[PDB]
Amino acid sequence: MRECISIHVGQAGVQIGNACWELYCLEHGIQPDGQMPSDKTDDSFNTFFSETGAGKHVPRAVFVDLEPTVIDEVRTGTYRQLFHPEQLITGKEDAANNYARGHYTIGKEIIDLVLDRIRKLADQCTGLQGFLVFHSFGGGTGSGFTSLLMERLSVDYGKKSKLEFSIYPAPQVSTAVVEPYNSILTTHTTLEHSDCAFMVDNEAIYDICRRNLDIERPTYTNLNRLISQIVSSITASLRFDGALNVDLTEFQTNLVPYPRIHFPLATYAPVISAEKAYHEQLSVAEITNACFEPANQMVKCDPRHGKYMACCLLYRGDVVPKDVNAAIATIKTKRSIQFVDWCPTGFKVGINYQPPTVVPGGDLAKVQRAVCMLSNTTAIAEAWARLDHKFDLMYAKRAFVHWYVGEGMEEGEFSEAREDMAALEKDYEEVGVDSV
Amino acid sequence: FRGSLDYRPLPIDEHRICVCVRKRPLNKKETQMKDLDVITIPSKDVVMVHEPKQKVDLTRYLENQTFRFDYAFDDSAPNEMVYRFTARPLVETIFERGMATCFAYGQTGSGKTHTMGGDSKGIYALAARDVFLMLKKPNYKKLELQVYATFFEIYSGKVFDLLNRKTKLRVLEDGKQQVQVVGLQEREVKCVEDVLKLIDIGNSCRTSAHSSRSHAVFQIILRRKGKLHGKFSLIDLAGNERGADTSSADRQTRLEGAEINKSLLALKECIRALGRNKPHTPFRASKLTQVLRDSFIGENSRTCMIATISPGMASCENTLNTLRYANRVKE
Amino acid sequence: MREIVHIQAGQCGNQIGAKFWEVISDEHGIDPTGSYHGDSDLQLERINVYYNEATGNKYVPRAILVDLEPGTMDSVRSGPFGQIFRPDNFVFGQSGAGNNWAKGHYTEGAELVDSVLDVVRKESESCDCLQGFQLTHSLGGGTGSGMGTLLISKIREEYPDRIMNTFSVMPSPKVSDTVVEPYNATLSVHQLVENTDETYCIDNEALYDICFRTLKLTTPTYGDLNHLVSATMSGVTTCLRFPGQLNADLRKLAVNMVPFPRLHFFMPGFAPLTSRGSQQYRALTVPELTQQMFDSKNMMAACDPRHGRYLTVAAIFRGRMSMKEVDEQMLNVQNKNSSYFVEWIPNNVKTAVCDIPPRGLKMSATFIGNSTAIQELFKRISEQFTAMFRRKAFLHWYTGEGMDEMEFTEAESNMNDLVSEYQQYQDATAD
Ligand SMILES: Nc1nc2c(ncn2[C@@H]2O[C@H](COP(=O)(O)OP(=O)(O)OP(=O)(O)O)[C@@H](O)[C@H]2O)c(=O)[nH]1
Ligand SMILES: Nc1ncnc2c1ncn2[C@@H]1O[C@H](COP(=O)(O)OP(=O)(O)NP(=O)(O)O)[C@@H](O)[C@H]1O
Ligand SMILES: Nc1nc2c(ncn2[C@@H]2O[C@H](COP(=O)(O)OP(=O)(O)O)[C@@H](O)[C@H]2O)c(=O)[nH]1
Ligand SMILES: [Mg+2]
Ligand SMILES: [Mg+2]
Repeated sequence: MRECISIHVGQAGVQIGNACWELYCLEHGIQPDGQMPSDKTDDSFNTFFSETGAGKHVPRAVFVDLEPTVIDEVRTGTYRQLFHPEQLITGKEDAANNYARGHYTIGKEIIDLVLDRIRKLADQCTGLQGFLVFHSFGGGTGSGFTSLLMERLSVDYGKKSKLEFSIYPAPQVSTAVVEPYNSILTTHTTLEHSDCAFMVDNEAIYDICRRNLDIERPTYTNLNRLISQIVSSITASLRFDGALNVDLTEFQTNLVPYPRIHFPLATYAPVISAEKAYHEQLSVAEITNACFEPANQMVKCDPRHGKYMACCLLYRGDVVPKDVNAAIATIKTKRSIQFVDWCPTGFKVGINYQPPTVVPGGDLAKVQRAVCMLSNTTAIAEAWARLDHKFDLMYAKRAFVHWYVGEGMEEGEFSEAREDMAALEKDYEEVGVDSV
Repeated sequence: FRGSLDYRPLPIDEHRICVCVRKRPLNKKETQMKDLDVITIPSKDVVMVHEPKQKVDLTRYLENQTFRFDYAFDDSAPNEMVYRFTARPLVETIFERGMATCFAYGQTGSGKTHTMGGDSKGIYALAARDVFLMLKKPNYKKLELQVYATFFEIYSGKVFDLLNRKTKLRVLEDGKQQVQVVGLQEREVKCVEDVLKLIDIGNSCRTSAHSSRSHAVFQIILRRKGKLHGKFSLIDLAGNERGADTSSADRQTRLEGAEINKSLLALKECIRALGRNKPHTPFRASKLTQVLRDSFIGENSRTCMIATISPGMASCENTLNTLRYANRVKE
Repeated sequence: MREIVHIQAGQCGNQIGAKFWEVISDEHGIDPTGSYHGDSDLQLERINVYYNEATGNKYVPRAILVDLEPGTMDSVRSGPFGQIFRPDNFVFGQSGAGNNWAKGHYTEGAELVDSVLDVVRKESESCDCLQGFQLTHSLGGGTGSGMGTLLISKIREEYPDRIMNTFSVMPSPKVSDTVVEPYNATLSVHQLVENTDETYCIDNEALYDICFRTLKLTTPTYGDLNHLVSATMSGVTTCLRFPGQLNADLRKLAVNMVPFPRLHFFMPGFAPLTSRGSQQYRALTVPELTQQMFDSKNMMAACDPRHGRYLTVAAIFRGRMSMKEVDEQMLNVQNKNSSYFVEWIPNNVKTAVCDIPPRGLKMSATFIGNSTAIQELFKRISEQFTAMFRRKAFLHWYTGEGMDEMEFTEAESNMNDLVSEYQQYQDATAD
């Protein structure tokens, strides 16, 4: 095929991974036992799933958490049969919200079977594109073991692509004070390897389920379901194949103008309560309008005071090319949308024709046509500066550093990673300058 | 770059510490796998780093950090030369009722042990020999000073005496005054080849991946009427090791490296504490700080830092941290 | 990280260990004899954190009980849930310390220490993912302080990568008979600052004050306090006996709590306040719960936090209430008193909620506070101590038992630098 391989690390990455493959099975039509009614035991979905012998369609995913409580739910849940059991790899002592225990002490002893098993998945394929890594920016497991894991995947698989799905931490459900440290570290070490990192502000997801779903204290469940829906919008152009959708690797090329500038703000269109019923479907024009409201955004930032460098729209459901073009006309000049003087102000659109299947009892009101926009804007730097502030107070007094150094790492790695962060911010500046 | 330069030379300032830096040359490993030399020294006063940077747009450029110091030793000068300006003008101190010291700060592979522990013409041996050549001199013998020496290691956050074959020693304070290294065997010497003997007692009694894995303190003590008069310490520390350089796991090697970087962290925060004066400098943070307390804030104390740095591009991160703290030292 | 091995020694320490195992053996649903008599399975998802399993529905408390006084063990057998303790785990000396630190550290405790280390050994040889070690004791006496600190040192040098947690109590001339206590205290601190990870501080002065002013008990008995401490213990162990994302294991617990390696002295506090066997008809709400458990009238150590600043806090609420109400009152206390929090550490207060409430309450709230005001507790002792070591009273006890005498002024310089460390991070703005 043109296969892919998903990887899910840490509490967040594993739970959100379960929501993701949940939705994958729903949309593509598979029951928790791994059987499909329509297939013949080389299709658009045979990139994310492999066929066994008895038509037991099985994912191409490796799950890892250093403390097996979060993966044991997989082997007790409805999909315990779905998985090849050898790729539900678990440790013993959780990294304890400590990056250095991921990157050095704990991860070293497990990485080798992690990659013998990822190997066991890669030998199944005939032409693998890249790996999809799902992890959190916060917890020790997902930061450390992903930084190292990528440092290894770049050795064993240099030619291949590597797409990050990253979970910016929200103070409301933050389970640690040292979240800035972990985030800055794993961004620093992961940058030169990863090709494209989709960022998810947990704060933003919380606000979404505060407004449009009207949940007062949304559980981790609600958030994982919503994020899963968005990820399904992004991957849908990989998992289906009409004459009107192009590869995510086709317009990945257009989203990343510079090697270090590979963070596309995402935006997802209709988000409405299934409880708060009585609803008129939205036109292509209305959801294309919503794709520019900071409410329906993924990261907490403000693109109106920032410049654009690209724009992608992945529509799914009922969409005619002319509807898209007209909506794009209504949006083009009527708004204060700005491009850098070195970039064509063009849009590429992936029309996928499968509707958005929501969740049984999933408080996502099912809809007929949706759009997910990937905008590579310079205002995303906000989310970095929100980090480097919460950082540069603590690191100003070196508070909490003694743990990370106490599990192997030096101090100078901090001043280096931070200096590199400020460098990245000044790069998101240098993008904005013009010429004459 | 490199050549096509160096017209201007060095007119410095008044310091509170003799801060100096040594550059070691590349070896067979960094040359076979052709690493690059990114440190140059044109005058005995200027350390230049050629930080290889890259703009956002992949245009390679050079961030040319310049670091003036007390003295800059390049990739040639032997232990003699380093001793002559780092430790030698410090022998004067201890004879004149003084308490001097000497640092070996750098990264693992920068050459601290080779400058202190030789191979065996190290600054231990050389400083001792200049102690016993001046004690011959007429106006120094007219003091009848009895010479002693100690040699002990901090490892795993505890103190062991190398002359007394790895015996555990406590560390106490009491009445301010001094930090009393309780239990320390203090061996009397009266000639240079006594000192060489104690030296190769400790150098081989040390814990040892063929590198000095413990903090070495080598004292040369003076006692007139038995009461303390002089104390010159010579210190070979472990280097600040990366962590990003993965040791081959090992249950005790990670203990060692972690404790090393934690002691060096405490020391480092005490540097950045004195540089701006926090009225509570955190010296009771680690055993190492608890020691160097009087090496810094002693009443009649002098001291010297011999910094060491590798010249390879791979080391440049470490190198810049070491030089940056050596700059924040010069006060 | 799962298994936690628990140990109690000294009069006070054994006592409070008993009260602990009482309230938590009821909350987990274990009967006095040792069979599961619960209702909800919420009490068994993380039961393995404090009990080994003898096959046959026998929950053996992974615990060890020690004393140099041969008596003590009697108070165990009369402990209503005391038969559940494993036979081998009873290791009791027969000399007795009599309020002497050096007798417990360099003398007789030096003899029984290796007897305890073997039972600890065979306790760790049967643990899947051994978390760390959790101890209970007292500081003003003889056995607990000394033998405790020695034990911590040897465990530390045999288990360096396991968390070191200690629940220590304080002497004060309001409950302590003798006055050899401002010595054993400073010694114990000298070892704790250098060998432990976490440390919870309980002041006898605070428990007397609460028993007299609030509970109106003019004549405070010695169990009236053990009640008050066991409650707090259940409150701060909730995060380790029940499931939840926040404060899962002890490593995580110290991570969001320990900004600097030495500063690790907490000031627990509980709301509401009750006497023994007296339930709450007008059981407390939420704004009074959080408005009390951050005031000083419910704290467990004689330290007014309003004088200092909070470094970190971990609030825990138990029962069934509203989540939004919880987090809202938390941040309300935070920002209406942002003048009491180091603004250079943000997101510093972490609050979780557990379903099962404590016994006798329907809604409760525990407090854990690493404040800069804790130095007031250490400026008091270094005053009862510098006023007795400048006079050298009773020094033939310790010094005449193999102790250095300067291992005292060592502890005075150590604690008098610690005080300067808590005062350091009290006025450092985010410049
Ligand atoms: N959206 C979402 N975020 C999560 C979830 N679980 C954890 N997080 C985020 O992750 C951060 C904490 O890291 P975790 O992922 O829980 O920790 P971990 O990866 O299991 O690593 P350890 O805790 O050391 O085992 C918090 O700030 C949360 O916001 C989840 O299920 N969904
Ligand atoms: N001036 C010099 N010229 C040539 N080689 C040198 C010089 N100084 C040091 N070296 C080399 O540096 C190597 C490492 O020395 P050493 O001081 O033991 O490393 P280190 O800095 O001590 N690492 P560590 O043991 O953790 O302290 C020696 O084997 C020498 O070959
Ligand atoms: N709250 C409380 N304090 C106690 C108890 N027993 C002793 N103490 C205190 O602990 C100090 C030392 O007493 P003791 O426990 O007999 O000494 P130790 O066992 O050798 O540590 C005294 O000052 C008492 O105030 C107790 O049961 N409860
Ligand atoms: Mg985990
Ligand atoms: Mg060395």
